[PDB]
Amino acid sequence: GNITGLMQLADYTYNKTRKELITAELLEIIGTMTAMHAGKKVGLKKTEFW
Amino acid sequence: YDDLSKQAVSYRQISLLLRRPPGREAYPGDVFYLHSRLLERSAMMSPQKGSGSLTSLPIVETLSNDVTAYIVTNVISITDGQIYLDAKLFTGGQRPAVNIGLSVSRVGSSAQNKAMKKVGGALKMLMGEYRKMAGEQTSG
Amino acid sequence: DVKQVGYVQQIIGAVVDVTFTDSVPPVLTALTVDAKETGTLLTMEIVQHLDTKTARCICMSSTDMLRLRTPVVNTGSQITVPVGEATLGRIFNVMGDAIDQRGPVKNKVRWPIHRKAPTLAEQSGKDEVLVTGIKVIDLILPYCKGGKIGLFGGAGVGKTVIIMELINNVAKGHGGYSVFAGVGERTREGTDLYLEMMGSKVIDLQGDSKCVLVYGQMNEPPGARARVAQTALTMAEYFRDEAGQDVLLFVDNVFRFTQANSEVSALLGRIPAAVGYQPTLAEDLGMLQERITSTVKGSITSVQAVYVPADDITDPAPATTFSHLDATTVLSRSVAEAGIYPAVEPLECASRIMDPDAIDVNHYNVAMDIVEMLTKYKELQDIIAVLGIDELSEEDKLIVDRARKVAKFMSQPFAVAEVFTGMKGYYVQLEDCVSDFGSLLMGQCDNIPEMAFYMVGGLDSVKEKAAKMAAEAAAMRERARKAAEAK
Amino acid sequence: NVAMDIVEMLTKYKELQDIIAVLGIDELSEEDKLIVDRARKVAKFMSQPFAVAEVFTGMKGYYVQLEDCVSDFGSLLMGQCDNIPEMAFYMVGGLDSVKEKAAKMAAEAAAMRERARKAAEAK
Ligand SMILES: COCCOCCOCCOc1ccc(C(C)(C)CC(C)(C)C)cc1
Repeated sequence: GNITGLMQLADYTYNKTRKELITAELLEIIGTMTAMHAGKKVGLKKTEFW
Repeated sequence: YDDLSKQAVSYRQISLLLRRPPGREAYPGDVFYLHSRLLERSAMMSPQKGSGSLTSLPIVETLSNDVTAYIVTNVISITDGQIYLDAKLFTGGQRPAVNIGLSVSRVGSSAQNKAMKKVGGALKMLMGEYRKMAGEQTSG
Repeated sequence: DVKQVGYVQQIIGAVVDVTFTDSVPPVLTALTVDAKETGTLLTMEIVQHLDTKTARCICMSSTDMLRLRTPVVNTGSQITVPVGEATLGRIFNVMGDAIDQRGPVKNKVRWPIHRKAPTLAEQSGKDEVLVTGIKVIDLILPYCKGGKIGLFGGAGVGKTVIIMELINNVAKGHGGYSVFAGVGERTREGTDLYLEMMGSKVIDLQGDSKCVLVYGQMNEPPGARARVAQTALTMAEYFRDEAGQDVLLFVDNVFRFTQANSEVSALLGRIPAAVGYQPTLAEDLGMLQERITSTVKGSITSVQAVYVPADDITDPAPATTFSHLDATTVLSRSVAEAGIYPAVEPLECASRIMDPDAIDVNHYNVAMDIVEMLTKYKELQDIIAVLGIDELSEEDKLIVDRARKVAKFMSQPFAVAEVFTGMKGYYVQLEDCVSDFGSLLMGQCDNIPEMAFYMVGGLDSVKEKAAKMAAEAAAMRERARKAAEAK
Repeated sequence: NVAMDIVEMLTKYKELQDIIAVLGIDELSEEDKLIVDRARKVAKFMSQPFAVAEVFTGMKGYYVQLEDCVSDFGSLLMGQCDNIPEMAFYMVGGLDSVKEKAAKMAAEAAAMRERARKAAEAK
């Protein structure tokens, strides 16, 4: 019974940490893609206004 | 409020669709302000203002009896107390499934009627003993 | 009157953008381009406006060989799907184009796919019970009308036979048709499920079929699979509203309904909130579920298979799904190998309508007593394997007998498999079932042996089997006595 | 020096939690379970009431002076007080308050036995 009580917490924290590691890697990639979007410039948009 | 945990998901949509910088558990970071704007509006007003009131019983969903979630602790960091219902007891027939150890009311002693204050003292002591005497034996 | 035309301006995977010269159509509006260009018909639904004349549209088929600035026809509305009696005994993709090769479908009207949910006034707060006819379900897990149900089963647990029987019973008991939704279904299982509906006559091609089928397959992009359950549910809202009756809605794994929308949100570029599921998780899932509700005019019940990745309930897809469910029909290989069919494990199951405020009192007290009994039997089962049945008191061994009787009595046959295995099926009512379990609980039927309750339905039916068993054994004695006495 | 030894004792008690949580205190050497029975006492003694939290612990708050904080730990560290049970240290301040509480518990516990004797004789 005790070992099971430990096993659920171990499985729980394993999956908690698994999911948080996934989320973190995503936000790293999105941070980089976003920073590059800031690095890229805007164009001109030349057209007739009159 | 049934419930705040589902409010944060909607605000998370609005932030992420606006590409606001996320944070812990996908949330932006100003999700604490989101609830503090709301739950500070609850108050027992002063006699200068009418001595009215606005009590707020918010509801928040845990996951596998985990108060270490970000939103749960954002809200425990705001509320004037805590009521913790356990699925172990709800499955075990006890309903309402209040866990008295993990539950607390930080202010209600002043408001508790004296008739109930004394009975509560007796039962608090009794349950403090029951909580220990039930576990120490462990069927010994 | 004329029709609107637009021009493509970029293609990135499934995503496509469509310039116009006038007001852009609404969101979720379908945009068709003729089959001469791509080689096949092609539909794309607007998702996301980019400017006053551009309209990002997700594509449901392969956009290969699609040139740039091709003409694009505005349908005038969103994906109009078939509806009616003609829909039955057929299969339809997301667009309502039949894929079973069985000629056209003779429908009168054709309804859109993204219907708004029922208003609060259309609802019916009165929680009702769906008489499934399966006593195992009805006793412990009353399927609430207009409710969401969970079905947990892998391979070889009678999942197919259950859903087939549900179709049959709801077709005769409640007089209501059904509908299946294969979201991310393996295309092999489409054949293995469409052909089982021919041997079981759930799809009587030369007669009256009962279920509609909707297969959004894995070979289809996520823009299609995400829009499948809306199709299968639109088929059901016709039967709810116009026919004015009750309906089932079987949903192959909702996990694959969630994944597909995650993929759409990725392609659109939306930042994934969590583990990788879209930020609009509960919205896209709830827009579906909130249409699955009871009404003043009918009901749509939904038996939903759910996959739990890594057996973790905390993942947002299961966790958000569970917040909508009402009952959990768990299936286990263990009980199946022990001869029980349907392979339901009642203790790990659960329901929401189990409350005398909802159901009658007798149905509740009897069921709770069975749960107490079988729970105690599990504990005593942990003792018998250790100590032995002779260790138990006289009071305990009685419930060790009755719990075995109950568990064997849960085993029910099925008219679906009546041709395969040969044995008849039994549609057992609700109230009769409660009196049966109340007899087995009050001890007024204890002299009956255990195996008589195996694979039967109703207390009035087992007694024929008990008499048959006694007569058979008496004939074996009368055979042995005279075969031994003659010599 | 006292604090160094207290922290050391708890560093050992923490390592033994991984066993006690699994097997039990009965599977530990006599030396080990003495350290367990003593570290539990230190941890329960670390607890004390505050005048602010009187609403919760239901007790008046104590103010433990520094010089009286060390002699108590030193006595509890040198084994100078092992006859006292574990629960007499819970929510008190100063070992004098302990010995008062231990008297209270001994009195109540014995009174239950004389009371149960009368409840048994009358029964
Ligand atoms: C009080 O009434 C409650 C009725 O609830 C109906 C909805 O229940 C939601 C189902 O929740 C669960 C919880 C756990 C599980 C387990 C852990 C058993 C699934 C498992 C073993 C596959 C991981 C499955 C479903």
